Amino acid sequence: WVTVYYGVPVWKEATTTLFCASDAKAYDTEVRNVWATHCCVPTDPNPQEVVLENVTENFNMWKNDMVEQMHEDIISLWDQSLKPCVKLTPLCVTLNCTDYERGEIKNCSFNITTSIRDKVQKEYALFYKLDIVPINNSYRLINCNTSVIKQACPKVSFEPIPIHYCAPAGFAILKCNDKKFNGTGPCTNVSTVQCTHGIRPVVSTQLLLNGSLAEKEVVIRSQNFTNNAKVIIVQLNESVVINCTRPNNNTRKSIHIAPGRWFYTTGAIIGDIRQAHCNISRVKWNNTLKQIATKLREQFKNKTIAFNQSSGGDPEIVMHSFNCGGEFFYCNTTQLFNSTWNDHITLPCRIKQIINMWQKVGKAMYAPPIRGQIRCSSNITGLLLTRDGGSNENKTSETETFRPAGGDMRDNWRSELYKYKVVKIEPLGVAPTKCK
Amino acid sequence: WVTVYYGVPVWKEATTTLFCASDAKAYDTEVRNVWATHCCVPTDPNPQEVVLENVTENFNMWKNDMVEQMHEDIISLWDQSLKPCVKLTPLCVTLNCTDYERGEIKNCSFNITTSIRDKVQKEYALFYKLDIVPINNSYRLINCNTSVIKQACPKVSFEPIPIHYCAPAGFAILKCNDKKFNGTGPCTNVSTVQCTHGIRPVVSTQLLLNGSLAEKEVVIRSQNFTNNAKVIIVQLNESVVINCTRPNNNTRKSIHIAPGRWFYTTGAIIGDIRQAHCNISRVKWNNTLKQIATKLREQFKNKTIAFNQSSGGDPEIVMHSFNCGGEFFYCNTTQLFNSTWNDHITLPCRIKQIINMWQKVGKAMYAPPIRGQIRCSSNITGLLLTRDGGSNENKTSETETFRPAGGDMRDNWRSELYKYKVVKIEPLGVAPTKCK
Amino acid sequence: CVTLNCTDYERGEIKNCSFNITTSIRDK
Amino acid sequence: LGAAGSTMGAASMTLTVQARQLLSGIVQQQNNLLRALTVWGIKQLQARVLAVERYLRDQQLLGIWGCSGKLICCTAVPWNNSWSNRSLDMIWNNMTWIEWEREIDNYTGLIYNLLEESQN
Amino acid sequence: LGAAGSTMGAASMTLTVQARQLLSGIVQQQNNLLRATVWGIKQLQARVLAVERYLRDQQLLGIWGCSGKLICCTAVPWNNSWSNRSLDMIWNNMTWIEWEREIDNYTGLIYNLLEESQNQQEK
Amino acid sequence: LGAAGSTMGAASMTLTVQARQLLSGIVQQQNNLLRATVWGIKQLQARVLAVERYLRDQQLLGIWGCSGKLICCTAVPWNNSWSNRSLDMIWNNMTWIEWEREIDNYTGLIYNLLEESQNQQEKNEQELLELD
Ligand SMILES: *[C@@H]1O[C@H](CO)[C@@H](O[C@@H]2O[C@H](CO)[C@@H](O[C@@H]3O[C@H](CO[C@H]4O[C@H](CO[C@H]5O[C@H](CO)[C@@H](O)[C@H](O)[C@@H]5O)[C@@H](O)[C@H](O[C@H]5O[C@H](CO)[C@@H](O)[C@H](O)[C@@H]5O)[C@@H]4O)[C@@H](O)[C@H](O[C@H]4O[C@H](CO)[C@@H](O)[C@H](O)[C@@H]4O)[C@@H]3O)[C@H](O)[C@H]2NC(C)=O)[C@H](O)[C@H]1NC(C)=O
Ligand SMILES: *[C@@H]1O[C@H](CO)[C@@H](O[C@@H]2O[C@H](CO)[C@@H](O[C@@H]3O[C@H](CO[C@H]4O[C@H](CO[C@H]5O[C@H](CO)[C@@H](O)[C@H](O)[C@@H]5O)[C@@H](O)[C@H](O[C@H]5O[C@H](CO)[C@@H](O)[C@H](O)[C@@H]5O)[C@@H]4O)[C@@H](O)[C@H](O[C@H]4O[C@H](CO)[C@@H](O)[C@H](O)[C@@H]4O)[C@@H]3O)[C@H](O)[C@H]2NC(C)=O)[C@H](O)[C@H]1NC(C)=O
Ligand SMILES: *[C@@H]1O[C@H](CO)[C@@H](O[C@@H]2O[C@H](CO)[C@@H](O[C@@H]3O[C@H](CO)[C@@H](O)[C@H](O)[C@@H]3O)[C@H](O)[C@H]2NC(C)=O)[C@H](O)[C@H]1NC(C)=O
Ligand SMILES: *[C@@H]1O[C@H](CO)[C@@H](O[C@@H]2O[C@H](CO)[C@@H](O)[C@H](O)[C@H]2NC(C)=O)[C@H](O)[C@H]1NC(C)=O
Ligand SMILES: *[C@@H]1O[C@H](CO)[C@@H](O[C@@H]2O[C@H](CO)[C@@H](O)[C@H](O)[C@H]2NC(C)=O)[C@H](O)[C@H]1NC(C)=O
Ligand SMILES: *[C@@H]1O[C@H](CO)[C@@H](O)[C@H](O)[C@H]1NC(C)=O
Ligand SMILES: *[C@@H]1O[C@H](CO)[C@@H](O)[C@H](O)[C@H]1NC(C)=O
Ligand SMILES: *[C@@H]1O[C@H](CO)[C@@H](O)[C@H](O)[C@H]1NC(C)=O
Ligand SMILES: *[C@@H]1O[C@H](CO)[C@@H](O)[C@H](O)[C@H]1NC(C)=O
Ligand SMILES: *[C@@H]1O[C@H](CO)[C@@H](O)[C@H](O)[C@H]1NC(C)=O
Ligand SMILES: *[C@@H]1O[C@H](CO)[C@@H](O)[C@H](O)[C@H]1NC(C)=O
Ligand SMILES: *[C@@H]1O[C@H](CO)[C@@H](O)[C@H](O)[C@H]1NC(C)=O
Ligand SMILES: *[C@@H]1O[C@H](CO)[C@@H](O)[C@H](O)[C@H]1NC(C)=O
Ligand SMILES: *[C@@H]1O[C@H](CO)[C@@H](O)[C@H](O)[C@H]1NC(C)=O
Ligand SMILES: *[C@@H]1O[C@H](CO)[C@@H](O)[C@H](O)[C@H]1NC(C)=O
Ligand SMILES: *[C@@H]1O[C@H](CO)[C@@H](O)[C@H](O)[C@H]1NC(C)=O
Ligand SMILES: *[C@@H]1O[C@H](CO)[C@@H](O)[C@H](O)[C@H]1NC(C)=O
Ligand SMILES: *[C@@H]1O[C@H](CO)[C@@H](O)[C@H](O)[C@H]1NC(C)=O
Ligand SMILES: *[C@@H]1O[C@H](CO)[C@@H](O)[C@H](O)[C@H]1NC(C)=O
Repeated sequence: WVTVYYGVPVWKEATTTLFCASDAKAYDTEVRNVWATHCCVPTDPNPQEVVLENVTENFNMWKNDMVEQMHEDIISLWDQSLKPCVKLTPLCVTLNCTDYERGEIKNCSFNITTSIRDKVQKEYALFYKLDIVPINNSYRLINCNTSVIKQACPKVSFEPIPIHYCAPAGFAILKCNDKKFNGTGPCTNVSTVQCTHGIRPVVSTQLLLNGSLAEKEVVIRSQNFTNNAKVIIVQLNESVVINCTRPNNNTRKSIHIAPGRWFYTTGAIIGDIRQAHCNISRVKWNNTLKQIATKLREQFKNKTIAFNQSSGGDPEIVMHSFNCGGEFFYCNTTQLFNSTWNDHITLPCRIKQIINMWQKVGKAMYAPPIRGQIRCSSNITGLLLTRDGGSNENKTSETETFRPAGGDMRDNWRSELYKYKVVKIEPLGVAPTKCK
Repeated sequence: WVTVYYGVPVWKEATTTLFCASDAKAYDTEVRNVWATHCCVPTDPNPQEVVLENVTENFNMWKNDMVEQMHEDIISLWDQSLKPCVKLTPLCVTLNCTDYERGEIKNCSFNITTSIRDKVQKEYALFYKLDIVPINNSYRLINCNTSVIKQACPKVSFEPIPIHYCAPAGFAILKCNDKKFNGTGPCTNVSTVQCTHGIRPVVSTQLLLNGSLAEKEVVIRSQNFTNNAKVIIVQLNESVVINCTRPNNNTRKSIHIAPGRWFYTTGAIIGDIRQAHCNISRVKWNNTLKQIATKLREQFKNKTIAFNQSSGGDPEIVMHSFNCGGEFFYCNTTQLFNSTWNDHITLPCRIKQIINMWQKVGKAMYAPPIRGQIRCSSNITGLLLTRDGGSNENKTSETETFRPAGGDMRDNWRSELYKYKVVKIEPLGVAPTKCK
Repeated sequence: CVTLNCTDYERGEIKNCSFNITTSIRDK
Repeated sequence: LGAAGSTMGAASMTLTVQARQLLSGIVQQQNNLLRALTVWGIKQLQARVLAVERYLRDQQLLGIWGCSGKLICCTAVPWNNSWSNRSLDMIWNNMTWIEWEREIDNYTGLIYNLLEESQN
Repeated sequence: LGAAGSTMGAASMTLTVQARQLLSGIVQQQNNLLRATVWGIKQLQARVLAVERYLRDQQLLGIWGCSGKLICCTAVPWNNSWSNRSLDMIWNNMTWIEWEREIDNYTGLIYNLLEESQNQQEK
Repeated sequence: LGAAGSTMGAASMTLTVQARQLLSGIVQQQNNLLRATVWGIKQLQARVLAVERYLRDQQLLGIWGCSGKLICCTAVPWNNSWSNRSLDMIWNNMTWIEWEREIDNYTGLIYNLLEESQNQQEKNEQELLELD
């Protein structure tokens, strides 16, 4: 006989709209963080976790929809933030550029026509080489030919903050606490939580910054280790500390581009010109690669491993591309990953102001100067690597060569968010009994 | 013993949306007036009202959130209505003016934005002196140095209609249906209504037009008489009729300035040129003075009462800002507020087309001209007055002085919404008894 | 939305028009 | 929402009517039928969703107390005079009923679950 | 809200207490009032669906004649074609998750039978 | 879905099982079909309206004491000034539609009487009975 039971502890897989949560920092410095929609609820103090005894669940990081949701949420926020900011199309006029290490910074003069009086106003600004394209040595800004360039708004910070994702009511998040989970498969010691740990939405292309660490060992995860087209996510158990700076003592200039809007550029640089170099401890870096190679030897045929440099000619793939303060650094990492494992480090960088962020082509973002001497530091917590594989040669190599890889920027989140799965609760069902 | 009941008539302060209302007047071609966009069904004839016996409530009008809601509704509606209209920035170019009532009307020549087809064309338009700023006879529009000036759409009416506010389910509007209520505290004949009476969203600085009339006699309703930095909102008995004219026969020109962008301006004045003016006649407002006499004891003890002049120096505050048609009048109120008491007349008017509405610096509205010969009349129902603050004297003055003052548009509506308070209903609660 | 200079190619069913481009990128 | 007797409707006379309970979950339907532009539309829709949500929350609480089918529900909970008391004649002849809120919101705020969990 | 891996017997014992927490409200007290353009529309959609789920469960239980109750004995016999297992093993070897999956393909049928048999009660 | 060309008496003989199909239709099935500002905001508004209408009907059955009932009898007498017809004309000659139209003008009176008596005067009587 059928008996109906309501309040039954059963869940099924589901995908839903997720909620944010954040610390109520309330800085109130008249600078809003772009993450202004992150405060839909304060971070729950004393969050709980309940272990479910004898529950086995299948987790799949490669198909994880929370990763896909995070991507949509970050893009949406960026577009909303930049939407109302000043267009820089009045600056697509022909530039007359001369030098100010040689040729890295150029002094460009131009005729701007949007001055209120509707008569030409001569103006000048300093620009970094990466934003200037040749077109007799005349120049134009690199993205004017294809898209609208907008200036990021003053008083909006884009500093990453920890953000916790929370289940909507009626849903729950299951967390995988198994050790050496690795991927695509059963996990024991599954617990239920309301909110995830905080994840800092830090964007980079090669070396993952300010993430979580593996608890016991370096862990290497991949959807498929024989499919040479897949990205291998490597999580470290110790952070490698990286420092970086852009020492030029920049002084900012402001151009009256439109009645209600100002355009900001570097006006002049005081003192000497130096490269925006980064500093990695040699010992920690070398030991980290040693450990990665060891774990790769266990995963792959136990043969010699080598790490090689970036491939391709695309700056967003070949260089690190991290956001430090208000600047975009494009650091040369070929200094790293130049060794074979068979058993300070200075990285030069460039500064670029016009960014094809998220590889969209409708618009580009412009980064204003931040008055010189910018210093930051961060934790290297993991790497995005690919194996080169190769053509079907007749056993011509006993060494597996790996290289830094980048693009997509989804693994930046997947590497931490993979422990979480979303399910829905459907507390209604029936069972046999002795009845009417 | 605890007994729970679910139809308990209690309430708490709350805020919400108040829907909208209109009288469902036919749109009459043109466009629906912007206020007619409030597509809510007119409050049913004979709206419901219930008198609540024994009810005491504190109707503190100075903290009435309906005033803020009406404020937001007007700002928002105006921006949505002006948003898609023609931008006039191509007209910020230098003009050559020939000065044709003391040079108030200028004939100004355009050198640049003169033709839609490519041509070095010359063009002319007439302007009022108040909107023209000197830069031999070289002039520009007054707000171009800082703002974006848009033309209001020539087809759109912003003419006020009465609007009623209504409560959402779960809410009620409590009406202070009492006599001579002073703006705060109890008024123990409270009725509940489904909606308010209609209020026209008229904005007119110093003299409030088309409001409700005082019942029985004049009331003062200040927030605090001993606080010098306060507005006194006076509601008048009966009413005063004012007749405003701009006695000039115009013509219209339409200049194609940019593709699809037409500038609507004044062509020529037919017949003689005459100064705009408003007529008030032999108004004896001595009963206002007697209400002051009642409150005179608080306002520096018993003193002579004077209203000798409007000051502060800013025409937006100093002059009466009046909306007659599609055009705005600035009238000198010095001829009304000149006399002192022991215890036809005309206001010359100026005409202005570029309006810095609500001090939203960076934006301004251009009012295209009317066809010609505008005459209108309106009812003076109340005044916004301030008292000169007390000076650092030896208490020797025998006279107190009041002046027309204002500019904060919310005080225009505090005068009508003072009778209403919004509360939410909380039907669930308990009381002690003796049962199971 | 600029002036066209049309020369054609029933006769002038299809208009062959010389067009001055409002410049899209370089403002030249 | 006539609220006749909202103040001093004895207290017991208020209870002979309880007719305003049919407004918060119903008048909204009438308002929507009369109506039958995101600047006003989203806010108005949010108001409708909230009115429903508030209604349901009260119904859920009455359900937990075992009062969902009643307009008047006597529960097996003694009144606690340490929170507030006066004679029953004053309570039943002179309604305000706000003096009880700080204390009751915690007393019955907790008891609704304790009562049902330990009911039998 | 644990014991997910426990047997049906163990989990349904005192189902009511567990159920009161699950059913304290979908959102408990409107997300315990803690939470009291595109972001807005997505959240309205989420809130509306939560309301619909609540009402659908209550409506279905009401149709089946189960109201104010969590556990209801109905007029529909168990058909061994849905499942033919010992009563004891489903209750003391199987968990609720395993059970719901085991008869997932009979959900529509059982529910439809319950509506017809429970509606035909004179009323 | 129904018939309604039938008389009140005949139509209602199956109300026990016709009801609980109409009820079901309000919440179930359509909402599975729909699992997929032109066709955006409008669908959200449609969902909200359906919920509001549903709750109104349930609230009235509740206020009148017909909780979970399809057919319920209460203490309010029929006022013979309304449809002053024999019982047979009402039940066997007239259809439900015709009937609702004839007494549409008394709906407010009927509903107010039902609220005053059922679960109102009746519950004050129950509070008194439970005093012991
Ligand atoms: C990139 O930049 C960073 C700076 O931003 C720079 O960081 C330095 O890195 C080195 C190498 O890792 C660190 O050196 C180690 O320090 C260990 C001790 O750390 C503690 O004590 C420090 C001493 O100062 C305290 O005590 C004195 C005396 O009483 C007092 O005056 C001081 O005011 C202070 O109280 C202290 O500074 C340090 O605190 C920093 O670090 C913590 C943790 O990150 C942080 O929370 C703090 O806010 C602060 O930044 C901490 O309290 C020491 O044990 C260790 O010794 C090893 O070697 C010896 C042999 O020589 C072995 O015997 C031993 O077992 C260890 O193996 C070593 O000396 C240094 O402290 C960092 N400096 C700073 C300011 O953080 C990176 O190097 C830069 N990288 C590159 C590539 O350039
Ligand atoms: C601003 O402009 C307005 C015009 O827009 C102007 O208004 C006039 O103001 C004066 C002074 O206050 C008013 O004069 C008073 O009129 C009283 C009589 O009113 C009645 O009769 C009027 C005339 O009747 C003739 O026309 C009608 C037409 O239909 C005909 O049947 C009659 O047989 C007769 O031939 C009539 O117009 C008036 O109508 C009202 O309703 C209409 C509705 O549409 C409205 O449009 C009107 O404006 C008006 O409200 C009504 O039927 C008269 O009793 C009164 O005299 C006594 O009081 C004075 C007080 O000072 C004492 O001194 C005197 O001894 C008496 O005791 C006085 O004569 C005049 O009626 C107004 N309207 C018009 C059109 O002229 C404002 O003054 C201007 N203000 C300024 C500052 O400039
Ligand atoms: C890189 O990784 C290291 C190691 O996890 C991070 O160090 C940690 O920094 C936090 C914040 O300063 C320390 O927490 C504080 O500890 C003190 C007690 O000493 C307490 O009073 C404070 O309230 C707070 O809890 C934490 O102890 C420290 N961890 C260790 C092992 O020392 C470092 O911050 C990371 N770098 C970046 C850029 O994220
Ligand atoms: C308050 O409301 C009551 C009705 O609810 C008004 O009527 C009197 O109420 C008192 C107290 O219960 C009775 O003793 C009288 O007999 C009632 N009057 C009549 C004619 O029956 C009361 O007047 C109202 N008070 C105020 C100040 O408004
Ligand atoms: C100014 O006030 C007058 C008088 O109150 C308004 O005119 C009349 O108002 C009474 C109500 O007091 C109505 O019964 C009449 O039908 C109204 N007559 C007309 C012609 O409107 C008048 O509308 C107010 N406003 C203006 C601009 O005059
Ligand atoms: C259940 O838990 C026990 C104790 O940890 C363990 O020995 C057993 O293998 C688990 N069974 C399953 C199916 O997970
Ligand atoms: C560019 O600038 C140099 C001076 O730095 C000047 O001599 C040259 O004529 C300029 N060229 C143009 C095209 O303006
Ligand atoms: C003109 O072109 C020649 C050849 O490329 C180059 O050397 C010279 O510097 C150019 N002129 C300028 C002003 O750059
Ligand atoms: C399961 O996760 C909890 C998290 O608090 C941890 O304390 C416990 O040791 C873990 N158990 C196993 C077997 O991993
Ligand atoms: C990381 O893993 C290696 C290899 O197992 C181990 O030697 C090292 O101590 C671990 N690091 C930390 C910080 O535990
Ligand atoms: C750039 O060149 C211009 C001349 O065209 C000069 O006036 C200006 O000072 C130079 N900028 C800097 C920062 O030296
Ligand atoms: C790093 O510098 C070397 C210098 O020899 C250069 O060959 C290499 O292409 C640079 N890499 C990147 C990513 O710029
Ligand atoms: C990287 O590839 C080049 C290919 O020419 C090879 O010569 C070099 O030795 C490789 N380096 C490492 C570390 O494998
Ligand atoms: C301004 O207009 C007068 C008209 O008499 C003309 O003589 C004068 O040359 C004009 N000035 C300019 C700068 O166009
Ligand atoms: C301004 O004056 C000139 C003559 O100097 C005349 O041709 C022109 O039409 C006038 N413009 C306007 C707007 O009246
Ligand atoms: C220009 O105008 C000024 C008055 O503002 C006058 O004094 C001056 O003489 C005029 N100049 C010419 C050339 O007309
Ligand atoms: C209360 O308001 C009503 C409706 O306007 C009025 O008829 C009644 O006289 C007022 N009562 C008192 C005491 O003012
Ligand atoms: C008004 O009175 C002040 C003194 O309080 C005096 O200075 C001013 O000149 C007077 N203005 C007029 C128009 O009488
Ligand atoms: C259109 O006219 C241009 C000259 O303006 C000519 O070069 C072109 O070939 C013509 N197009 C066609 C299809 O004939």
